[PDB]
Amino acid sequence: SDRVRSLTLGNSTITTQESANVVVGYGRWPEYLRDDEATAEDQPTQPDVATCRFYTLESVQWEKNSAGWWWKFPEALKDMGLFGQNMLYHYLGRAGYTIHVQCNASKFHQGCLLVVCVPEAEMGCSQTDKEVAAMNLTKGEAAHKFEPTKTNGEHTVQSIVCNAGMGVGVGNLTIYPHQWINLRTNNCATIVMPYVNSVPMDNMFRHYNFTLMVIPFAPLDYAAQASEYVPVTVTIAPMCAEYNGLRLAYQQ
Amino acid sequence: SDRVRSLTLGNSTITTQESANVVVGYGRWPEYLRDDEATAEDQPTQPDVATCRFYTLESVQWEKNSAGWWWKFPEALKDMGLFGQNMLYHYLGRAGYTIHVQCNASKFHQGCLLVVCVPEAEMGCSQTDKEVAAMNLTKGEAAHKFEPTKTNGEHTVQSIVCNAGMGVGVGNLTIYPHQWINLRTNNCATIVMPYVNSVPMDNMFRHYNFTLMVIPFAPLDYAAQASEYVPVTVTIAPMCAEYNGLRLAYQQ
Amino acid sequence: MGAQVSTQKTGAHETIIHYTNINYYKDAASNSANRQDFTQDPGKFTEPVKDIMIKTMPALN
Amino acid sequence: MGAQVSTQKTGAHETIIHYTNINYYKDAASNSANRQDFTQDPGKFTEPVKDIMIKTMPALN
Amino acid sequence: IARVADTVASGPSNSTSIPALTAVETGHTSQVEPSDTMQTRHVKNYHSRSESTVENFLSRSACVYIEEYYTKDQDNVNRYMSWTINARRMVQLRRKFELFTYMRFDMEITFVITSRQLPGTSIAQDMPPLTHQIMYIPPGGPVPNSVTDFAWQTSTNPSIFWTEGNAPPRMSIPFISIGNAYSNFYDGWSHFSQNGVYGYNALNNMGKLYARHVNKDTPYQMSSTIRVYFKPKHIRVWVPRPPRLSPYIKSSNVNFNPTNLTDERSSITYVPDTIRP
Amino acid sequence: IARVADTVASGPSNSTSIPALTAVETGHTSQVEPSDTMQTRHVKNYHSRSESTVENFLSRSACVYIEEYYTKDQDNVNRYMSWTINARRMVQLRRKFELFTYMRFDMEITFVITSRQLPGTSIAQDMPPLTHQIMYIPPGGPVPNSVTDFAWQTSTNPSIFWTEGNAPPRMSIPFISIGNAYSNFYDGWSHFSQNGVYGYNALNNMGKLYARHVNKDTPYQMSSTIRVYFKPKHIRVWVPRPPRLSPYIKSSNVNFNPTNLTDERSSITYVPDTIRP
Amino acid sequence: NLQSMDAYHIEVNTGNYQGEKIFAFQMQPGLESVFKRTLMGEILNYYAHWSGSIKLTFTFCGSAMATGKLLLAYSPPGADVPATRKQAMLGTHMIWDIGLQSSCVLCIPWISQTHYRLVQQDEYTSAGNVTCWYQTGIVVPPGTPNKCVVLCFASACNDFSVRMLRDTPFIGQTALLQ
Ligand SMILES: CCCCCCCCCCCC(=O)O
Ligand SMILES: CCCCCCCCCCCC(=O)O
Repeated sequence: SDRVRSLTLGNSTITTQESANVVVGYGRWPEYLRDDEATAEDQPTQPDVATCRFYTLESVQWEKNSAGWWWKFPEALKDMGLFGQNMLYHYLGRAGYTIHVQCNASKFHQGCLLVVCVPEAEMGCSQTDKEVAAMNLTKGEAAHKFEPTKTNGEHTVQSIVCNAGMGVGVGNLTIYPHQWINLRTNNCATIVMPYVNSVPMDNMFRHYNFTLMVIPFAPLDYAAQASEYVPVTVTIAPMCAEYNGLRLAYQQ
Repeated sequence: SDRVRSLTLGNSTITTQESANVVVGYGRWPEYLRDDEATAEDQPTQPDVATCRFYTLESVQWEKNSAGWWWKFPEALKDMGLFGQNMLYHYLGRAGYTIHVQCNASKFHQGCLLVVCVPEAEMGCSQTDKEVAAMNLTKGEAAHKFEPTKTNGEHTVQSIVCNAGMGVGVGNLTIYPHQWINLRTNNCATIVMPYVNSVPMDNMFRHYNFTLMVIPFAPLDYAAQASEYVPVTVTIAPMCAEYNGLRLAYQQ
Repeated sequence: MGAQVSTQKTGAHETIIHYTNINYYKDAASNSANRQDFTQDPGKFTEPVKDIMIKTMPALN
Repeated sequence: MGAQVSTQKTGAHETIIHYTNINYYKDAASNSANRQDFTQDPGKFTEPVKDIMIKTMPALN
Repeated sequence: IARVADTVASGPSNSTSIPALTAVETGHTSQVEPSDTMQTRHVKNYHSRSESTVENFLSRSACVYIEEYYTKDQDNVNRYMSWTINARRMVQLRRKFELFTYMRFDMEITFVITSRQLPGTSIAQDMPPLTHQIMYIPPGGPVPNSVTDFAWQTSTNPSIFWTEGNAPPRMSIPFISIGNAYSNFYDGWSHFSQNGVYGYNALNNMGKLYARHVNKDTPYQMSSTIRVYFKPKHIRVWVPRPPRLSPYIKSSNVNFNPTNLTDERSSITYVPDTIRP
Repeated sequence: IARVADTVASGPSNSTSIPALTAVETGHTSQVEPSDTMQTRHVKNYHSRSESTVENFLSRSACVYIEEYYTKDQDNVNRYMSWTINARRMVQLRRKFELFTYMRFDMEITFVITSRQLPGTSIAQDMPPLTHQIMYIPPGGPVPNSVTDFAWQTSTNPSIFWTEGNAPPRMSIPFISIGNAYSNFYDGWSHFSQNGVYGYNALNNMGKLYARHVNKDTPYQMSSTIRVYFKPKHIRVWVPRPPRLSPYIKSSNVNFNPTNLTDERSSITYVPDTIRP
Repeated sequence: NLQSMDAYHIEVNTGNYQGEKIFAFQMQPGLESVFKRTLMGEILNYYAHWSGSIKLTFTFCGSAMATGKLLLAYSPPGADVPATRKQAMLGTHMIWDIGLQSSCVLCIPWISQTHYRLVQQDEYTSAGNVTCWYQTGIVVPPGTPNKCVVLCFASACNDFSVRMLRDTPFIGQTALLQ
């Protein structure tokens, strides 16, 4: 049975009895930087099991009127164990990441989520005449959510779902590494993202390599007396984490 | 010329033009824990260059009436870059350390220090009827100093030099890995300490593996108009740092 | 038996000086002390230097 | 005699460790305990199943 | 030889292998190890289960009985000892034996006999060393009714004569049981009509053991206390079982009082804070 | 085998060889010998350092404890002994062990038990030989609260039964430490918050040892004194250190009073004139 | 519950319970009241030293329609007990997904400084703690219980071993039985 699967990274292990295979980035699997592609001359540090493990973020509640959510990495993991510590003390970073979104219900509930990883998910502002604030793009492990209607915020992100806050069609986000969580068949979604960037390495605070978006295309629904609380938890584990440029920790 | 020497660990490098060879612990050189001597089953983390580098502690001033100083490791390095971060997040630790005490003067100054590394330097209390407080044993990179006379503190350490705060003779401390800093010939002292303990690994906050003591046997002296400020700086770099038992950081 | 003959320590009539031994107990902790292990290596404490120092030469140069 | 040399249990000075034994009595009940019989087979209690179960596989399918 | 399993070095994982998932309903105990649910390093484990052996576990002299008998014939004091051999009157050893349903082994029996002189105003004596006699009487043999009974002739019954001061008397015995193994538990009766005796006493019968002073008489009253010790060797055990939870009440049956499964605590989430800088 | 170095015959000298000159700053102990700083004759030295061996040095029975326990239950006198095993209450042996930081070895334990009869006006007795019982209780085992506690059943705890007059009881024990070596010094705490117990007592825990008279009671009060002796064998020692200078104050820590480095004298040039014809 | 089957019951409910700790306890196979009496711990009490890993098997006894994900974490000695799921998640954890496979094993690796530990564990030979949280939650269909029982099983691994023979402190008497 390919339904059941097990994931093991570091001192963490995830279990599943209702998965749907595993999407591996753009056909590639996380790998350390090679010598014929490196730029930083200093010998990198590789904490390995210390940083490459499963980090669970704050759960989110899926409601009949939920429009979606989104996280930005590696920023969202700035306060996660040693992975966040290396981000502070190092100028350059490089990691893989294994996204694992969980969400279970019952054979009597219905709904369908879209777990996607969007590289360089540059987003727009609510007020097209102004700019956006980092605080409105990503706020730690705290998820930002999409709205079923237009936003008005000064420096807020245009959370209107239909445009995914990028000025595009949500139905075309399938062009990015993704999976769906169709409650009647699924229970979770896993995506192994390889380091994608136009540079061997990059800062992890200044640059948001990719954005994880969970947009429901099939509204959550159910009958009376059926558990109304359906949470959606996101777990991610860095892979082949390398760091360069060691210096005094950065004051957030 | 064996006078000049260079040390390179991580992104740090020390230079010397007036050293006196290098003492290597008890004939042994730092090495990672072997499989036939390990106990912790989990795969350890080895930050390498991230934690194994030269960490300089607060300098100290050598005065004509100075009685001595002492530091306790790895405790003293609890707030040093990533080496301190791994101490917080891990239950077990293991490291080598390369002690390098600097202290220069001139051909017109005189004095002689005793740089020693005392394993399990269990110390006594000022008031033999009471106990000592961790706060009085080691206080971060801040050095505790020996006194030329008896102490009286409630839970203070018997800082009287002649007994080195251990109830022994200071003249016999030469039985521990050491070197002297005879200003007329020296300029610094280096000691490579191998992991010494009755256990493969151990906690780094609860246990003070060894104590570094700098006791002057030849009082600092000089003539008029001769620089009166003679500082003594201590630099130490972990070696073969291994960590086990990853968990939530420990609140100091 | 599993007898093991060893050499005795010099007597006051030197310059058949051997004894026999057999362990009767199953635990090695029951055996007698090892008063005849003469190993040495002062180097650890007397010469723990990284660079070999030749006696007939200057310590520093 | 009918001496029988066996191996002693590791001592606190490891990494002549053998003892000799001879039975003097005619009844086997007189002999010393068998403190060196190290047999094991937890299967009886931990895996008393009729169908072998492979760890890396589902218990039921 | 009796070494423990080593831990294979394990790395990352991502497959359909589910060693962590199982089903206890099968009555099968999971055979998982750390390397199956995380990244582990190679470790040459030299530990040994040599002291966990049923032999090393049960082969240790443990007291099983104790009685006192006097020298002079004053009042209604027993001048000799009588005992229906069994190991159900000493909770310690009894609890170990009861970890298994059936047992088979030879046994080393040691006796610790000590004497004393009862208090008094004028008790100046000079009694020679006291010699004792321990006689085993297998089921059916004639039992002595006095410290001068003909039964003490020990014509064929095994007996020991020991004088104080010397090392405590000892002697080994084979596997007496008429069955293929000693039975610690017998969920049955002695009579076919399902009545009479129930349990251990229904079938076990190792006979009796008597003791006395071979000395004729003492000027002033004195007493001795004999302690019997059992040390099974060449052991064999079958069918392990839940250790005794409720305190032992009777030495003839398994009666007990409803005992707690274990000690209590604040709540299921209670864990004492031992870190307080 | 453990022979000492011989002295090579040396003659005049006049070169750039400087064996006498060095620099202690390196932390290197001069390896010079008489033949390097003078003219010496050849000498076949047969001396041996056979008695300087750590084995021959520490392998000698040394008293580590001593307590007294009475027979009769009069007043508030302890009728049994209790002791939290350790060798920090006897300065002699404690000072030797503390010459090294870590130790590993098996050990031979001997007990010297002696009794007596307390003074009195009318104490005419005739007590038989006194039998004693020494029981070792590893950390966690049940502790007896009386000379008749069930704990003395010695079901699995090692115990010795000895009667006065015979040779002092003895028995060997392996390397108990849960660590790879016994620790004489522990510059750390018992709690992670850097508090609680500090030093030896923070980690060492060899359990307890109890003793008592197996004799029921004595007409008149009597007492016994047990002396425990330790004799390490199959020794291994690491990290040597400065011998104890200040007298021992507590047996739980290294507290001390500022002690003199050594005895005094008239002046640095003082040397007693022992030649006075 | 010291004398009822509820002592073994580990309830789990439907609805929001984020941030709530389902249960927790220390890792003292022979001293902890939770393990003290299990077959495993019951044996350790005849010894003073122990070493090896432990297998904590959890079985969901709810209905076949109930679903959910629990986070079984284990934190080695050194820091305070995880007060939040994030803190617990930083340690050795196992995310159990309830499904056809009823049971799930949380193997507690032997991560000690010394080779052995005392059954009569003190702070020095501390083993750590085990806390359980809600990874997601327990969703259930209409007409189905909202509270479910989760049984816990404990046993030693192939790397476990005892060492110091001693008497168990769970049995005694005041006089010869009759
Ligand atoms: C010569 C003395 C004979 C004593 C016989 C003792 C037999 C002990 C049998 C114990 C049976 C059991 O424990 O189930
Ligand atoms: C059966 C008696 C057991 C006694 C155990 C004694 C162990 C002594 C250990 C001494 C430790 C030390 O000196 O650092």
